[PDB]
Amino acid sequence: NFRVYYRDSRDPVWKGPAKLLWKGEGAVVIQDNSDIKVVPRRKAKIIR
Amino acid sequence: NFRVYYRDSRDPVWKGPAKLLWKGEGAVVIQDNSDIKVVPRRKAKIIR
Amino acid sequence: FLDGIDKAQEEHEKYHSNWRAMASDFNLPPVVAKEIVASCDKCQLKGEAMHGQVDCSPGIWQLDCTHLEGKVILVAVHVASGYIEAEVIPAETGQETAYFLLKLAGRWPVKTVHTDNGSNFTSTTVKAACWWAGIKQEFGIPYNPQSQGVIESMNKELKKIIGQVRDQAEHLKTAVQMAVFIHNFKRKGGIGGYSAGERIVDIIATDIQTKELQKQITKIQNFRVYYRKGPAKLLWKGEGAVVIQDNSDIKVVPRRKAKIIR
Amino acid sequence: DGIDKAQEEHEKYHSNWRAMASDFNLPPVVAKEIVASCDKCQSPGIWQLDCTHLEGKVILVAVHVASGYIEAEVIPAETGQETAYFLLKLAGRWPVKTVHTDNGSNFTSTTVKAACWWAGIKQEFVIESMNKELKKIIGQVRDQAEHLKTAVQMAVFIHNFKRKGGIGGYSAGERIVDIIATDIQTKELQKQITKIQNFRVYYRWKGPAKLLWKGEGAVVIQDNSDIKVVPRRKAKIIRD
Amino acid sequence: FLDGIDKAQEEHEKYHSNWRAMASDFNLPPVVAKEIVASCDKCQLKGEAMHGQVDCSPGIWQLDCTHLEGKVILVAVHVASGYIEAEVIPAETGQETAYFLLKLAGRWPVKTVHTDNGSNFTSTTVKAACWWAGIKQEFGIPYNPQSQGVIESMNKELKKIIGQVRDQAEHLKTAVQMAVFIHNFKRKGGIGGYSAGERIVDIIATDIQTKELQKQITKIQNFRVYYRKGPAKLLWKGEGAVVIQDNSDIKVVPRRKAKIIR
Amino acid sequence: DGIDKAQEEHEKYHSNWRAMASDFNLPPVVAKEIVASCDKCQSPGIWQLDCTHLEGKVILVAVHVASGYIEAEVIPAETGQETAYFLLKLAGRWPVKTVHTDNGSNFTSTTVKAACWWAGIKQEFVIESMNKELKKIIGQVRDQAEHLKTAVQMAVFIHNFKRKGGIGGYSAGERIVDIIATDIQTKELQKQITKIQNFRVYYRWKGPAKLLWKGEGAVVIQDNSDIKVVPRRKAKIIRD
Amino acid sequence: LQKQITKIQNFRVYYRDSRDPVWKGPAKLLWKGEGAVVIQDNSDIKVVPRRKAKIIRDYGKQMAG
Amino acid sequence: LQKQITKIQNFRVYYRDSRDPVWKGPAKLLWKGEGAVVIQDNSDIKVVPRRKAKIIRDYGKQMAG
DNA sequence: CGGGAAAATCTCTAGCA
DNA sequence: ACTGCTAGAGATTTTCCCG
DNA sequence: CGGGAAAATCTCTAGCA
DNA sequence: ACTGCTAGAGATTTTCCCG
Ligand SMILES: Nc1c(C(=O)NCc2ccc(F)cc2F)c(=O)n(O)c2ncc(CCS(=O)(=O)c3ccccc3)cc12
Ligand SMILES: Nc1c(C(=O)NCc2ccc(F)cc2F)c(=O)n(O)c2ncc(CCS(=O)(=O)c3ccccc3)cc12
Ligand SMILES: [Mg+2]
Ligand SMILES: [Mg+2]
Ligand SMILES: [Mg+2]
Ligand SMILES: [Mg+2]
Ligand SMILES: [Zn+2]
Ligand SMILES: [Zn+2]
Ligand SMILES: [Zn+2]
Ligand SMILES: [Zn+2]
Repeated sequence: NFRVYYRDSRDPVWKGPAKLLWKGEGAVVIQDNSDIKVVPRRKAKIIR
Repeated sequence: NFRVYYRDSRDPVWKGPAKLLWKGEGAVVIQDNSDIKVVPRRKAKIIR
Repeated sequence: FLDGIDKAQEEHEKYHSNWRAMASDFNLPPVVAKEIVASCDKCQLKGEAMHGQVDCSPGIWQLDCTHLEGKVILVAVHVASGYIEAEVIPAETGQETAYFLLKLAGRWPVKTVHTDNGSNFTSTTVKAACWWAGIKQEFGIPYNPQSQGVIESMNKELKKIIGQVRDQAEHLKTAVQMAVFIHNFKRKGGIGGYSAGERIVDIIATDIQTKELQKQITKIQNFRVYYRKGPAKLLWKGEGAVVIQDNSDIKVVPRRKAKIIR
Repeated sequence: DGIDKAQEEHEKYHSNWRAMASDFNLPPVVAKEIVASCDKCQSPGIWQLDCTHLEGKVILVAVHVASGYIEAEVIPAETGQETAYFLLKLAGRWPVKTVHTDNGSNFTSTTVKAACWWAGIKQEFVIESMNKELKKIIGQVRDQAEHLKTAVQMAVFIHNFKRKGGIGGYSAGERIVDIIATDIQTKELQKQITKIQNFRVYYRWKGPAKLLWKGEGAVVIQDNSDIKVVPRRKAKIIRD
Repeated sequence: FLDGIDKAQEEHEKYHSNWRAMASDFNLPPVVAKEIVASCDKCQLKGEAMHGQVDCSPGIWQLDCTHLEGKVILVAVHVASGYIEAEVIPAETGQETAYFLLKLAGRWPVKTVHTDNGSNFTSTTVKAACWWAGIKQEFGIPYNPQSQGVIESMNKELKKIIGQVRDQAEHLKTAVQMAVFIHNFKRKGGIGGYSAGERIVDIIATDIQTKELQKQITKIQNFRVYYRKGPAKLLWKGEGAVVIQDNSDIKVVPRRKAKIIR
Repeated sequence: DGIDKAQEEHEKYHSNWRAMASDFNLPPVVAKEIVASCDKCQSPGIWQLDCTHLEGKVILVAVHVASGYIEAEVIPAETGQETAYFLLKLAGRWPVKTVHTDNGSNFTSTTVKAACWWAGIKQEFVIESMNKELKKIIGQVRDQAEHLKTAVQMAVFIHNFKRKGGIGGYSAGERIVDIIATDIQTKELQKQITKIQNFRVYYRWKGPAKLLWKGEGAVVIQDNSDIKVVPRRKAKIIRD
Repeated sequence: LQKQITKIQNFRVYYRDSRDPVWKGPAKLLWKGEGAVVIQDNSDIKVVPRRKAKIIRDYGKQMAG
Repeated sequence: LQKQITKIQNFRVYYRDSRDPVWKGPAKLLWKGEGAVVIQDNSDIKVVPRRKAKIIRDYGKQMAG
């Protein structure tokens, strides 16, 4: 299980932690508060 | 003698050519139309 | 240093120290101070220092609307070659974007189109034109223009060339098509010292020729490979290595380790 | 070493330099000189432009005469301004060198002449059969679109990528891509020939042979209208 | 290829080709096509791909006004150490900037102040406070914030720390001073694994101690050096090299090449 | 090898570890253990706060009692809110550990107590002579400024960097920089000692000596209250 | 067959790895699939994704080859 | 004198060159002027400008030295 | 000398209006 | 005649710790 | 093999809203 | 389940050209 802290949409505030559903080369698919979001890996930090 | 083409102040248009008065590490002092301007070397191109 | 963990935690809840400050002040090892930082939700404020890599396939195109002189220019780039097609459009609607996209798909083999989430590209009109022409629609992650980093870069270059030929034409559409000409045929450099038009002709001809050559190779070279196991499709028999494909996995094998039957 | 076998197969078969540079692993300048020294043997940029009329609208159609690849636009008026815009778009899209038009008032305009002067297009004064096929496909797909220009672009799509034929069964887009790749190879070979047509080689010291290839360890020259391979240190190349 | 020069020039006046396009199309050598590009005034549109390097002296400070929550924060950084001093000010006038600067010069040895060309810093009021305190005023090149790249970076970091302690305080000035505390003493890392306060104390103590040590060295080590020539001030006699200073030029000399008299 | 000479010069002179670690090129933990084993031998963070009154205005003055470095601000009111703001500014500017105040209503406030709790400042309940000197300099430079707070900051400048004295002739700013650099060295030595006070070394195999230094090829230990240097492979270090 | 193998090995591939943003040089094409491309760069057989590769036949083959 | 020379050589200098943006490591200070700093990095005597140098005495000298 | 492990260093990015 | 930088996040190299 | 010279490659930046 | 890039300007390395 992972914790993802992310930066989402026109907003400098960082949200999280979220559940990492998918980690690809370049972007991640996460789930925060039953909302599935696709975030680039520059705007996301994953902690095991 | 040198020709300096430069980018000056809130303006994406490139001006020049100007006479190179001083070339320092990081910036240049040039003279265009009897106006002495200090331009950083990222915003200037010098041709011999 | 187990008391140092509690004291470093109760000062991280005040000051939000980094790991080196707590490791210096409370004699913690770096893994423990890093775990004190990594458990604070208020301290995860930076992402991974990398960049992704866009799809450079021969079929993918990247489309974007740029603005110049109060007019909208719809630009497309072939990501593999850099070949652009731009047009001044009257409005930034999807009805005018679907015409551009159907026209472009009629000109070149457009297989996939990558846009941002502009209303022009997100509309039902562009969605019907792509279904008719057989184009796959990819959309970038919202408010992330780096996903379209090719076409945005070409946007810059297109405007640059327009700034050099704005006085040779009276209207902006003429200067836009003149800049498309200059980018496609009068600017050389790249992966083969090519212009963008020579590179797109080379890329599409190479894709056709290599697909024909591989379709003629794999119908005749019908072998099977046992390595280490199980049967596998022989892809390439070299002198020091053998490339196979089993369980949908293309894998390279030493020549010592495999043997090819049939 | 394979120059000799290529010369014998050319005096037997009169093969192109494409065949000799591929069946014998030759540089293309050497096989080009083999086919050029033979006395027995001594178009991709041409487009054709027309205006058709359908439903009261006017359609500019350009046909690549070597491949049949069409490019058609509904224009708002049969004006030299719209024709010059079409020609500038086409010249920016494809390597256009010559257009063949029908002495119309919109094709002999000064605006089209300036557009052809800027893009470097020769203007000279297949096409009707292509307009007939394009009108057939427009009549086929008129029910699928609300406006005519959408149907025209749909028919251009179907003609260029969905209709196949000829000898190999290729579409017009594959044919124009192969034809223009062949033209790029032709222009690159002409550039490679013009780069070394100003050199003269003194070898073994016999006379000024002409250079055909300068490789990593050997040069290939032609003296007395016959081709020989010489080592690199046993040759002197003078640009004259 | 002398006819190619004229044809490449008359097509560069139309298309503005780069040098590789003209060198490919007209068989020019690269120096000739580069000279055709370099003579066009419309093609000089890019600057040098480098960056400068700010003054990292122990006396230089970089000042900037940043904005947060509708309030103005005047920030100063010690460029050599990263030590910051910020304050929420009522207005962005020069009367309020000169008070901050006179206060800062009273706290620390401020020798030079590098600002942008904001009216606050360009005023006659800040010019009189700097004359009184003995501070030299440097201004960056206008509309180039990279010249102030230290303090702007610290601006970012300051706001970052305020975002972590905004709920621990009621007013913004308290959170600003809390963030100044956290940056100066609770964030370690850098050139010595230091915090910013430890680094500024080390830098200023090192400057004092090294000035005293060199003033005691050069009054006793009074030698002269003849190398290759002429007399020169001996700066450092090493085993394999000798560092001297003649004609205001500090120069390193091999030990084989010089000899020291007096 | 120089540990022995340092022990003899300490039993002769009772030198500090600063002198022994510099006159003999010793690590400071070794000279600190030499001066700590001697039974004969067995403040930089203190500030002092006050409020003065001048021209109807109130001035918060903080004095570093080890150096005389002052820090004064004209505050709009003698309120614990302004005092807590001053203390938070001072704690963010300098390493403040203890303030000594005079049982005022603005110093024993809950706001100042929370500000001292956040910054980690002990609050306990020189300064008057410093206020007298600061008032003398304010009276000297009152003619140079329009407002009082400008004159107060000018006097803080003149006191900290233009008035010299003491034994070496240094200003208060140089003195506080040297004092706080000495405190940083003291805290770094205490961190270095606490990092290796949990180790036990078994050498030559004799008993659990305590580690003083672990170098590139040798360790330095103390067994039976005397110090010896042992090679690296002839020692085993166990964290206990 | 073997002439077609040497024909398909005449194409050059410019590829990229997953965390290196710069394009590696003209590798020799060995095999082309719908999603993977087997190449030979620096005498090392590599498998590139199809999205990370630009396969050309450089038409300055009129000199070398 | 020689003890003062070895004293001034205990200070570390972090410097930069004119077109390299990264800070080079702890060189040994040899001489300090008003505008130039003579250092010894990588067994090479260098002359840095005063504006391109940060001279500290790293107070983790309580271990090494 | 040889593997793990941990520390050190290198690479790279956002945000600073 | 003046000038991008800073701190964190991973990745890779380098040093240490005992056999 | 050895110097110059020229070509090739590496590094790095603005602007893309 | 998706993703910075592109072209130019200097700087540095690498290959060529004859001795
Ligand atoms: N633009 C300003 C930035 C800024 O852009 N930060 C983002 C940024 C981007 C890149 C980078 F490397 C660092 C970086 F911070 C800024 O940070 N500050 O503090 C400014 N302070 C004052 C003025 C207006 C000057 S003026 O209008 O008064 C004038 C100019 C010339 C002459 C006269 C008057 C502008 C700015
Ligand atoms: N910002 C846009 C840029 C841009 O910033 N370029 C500068 C830049 C910076 C960095 C970089 F790497 C490249 C780069 F180009 C852009 O180029 N384009 O073409 C845009 N097209 C359309 C929209 C609005 C999307 S939406 O509001 O309609 C929406 C979003 C999500 C869901 C629904 C609706 C914004 C942009
Ligand atoms: Mg867009
Ligand atoms: Mg865009
Ligand atoms: Mg500013
Ligand atoms: Mg700013
Ligand atoms: Zn935290
Ligand atoms: Zn023939
Ligand atoms: Zn030009
Ligand atoms: Zn004692």
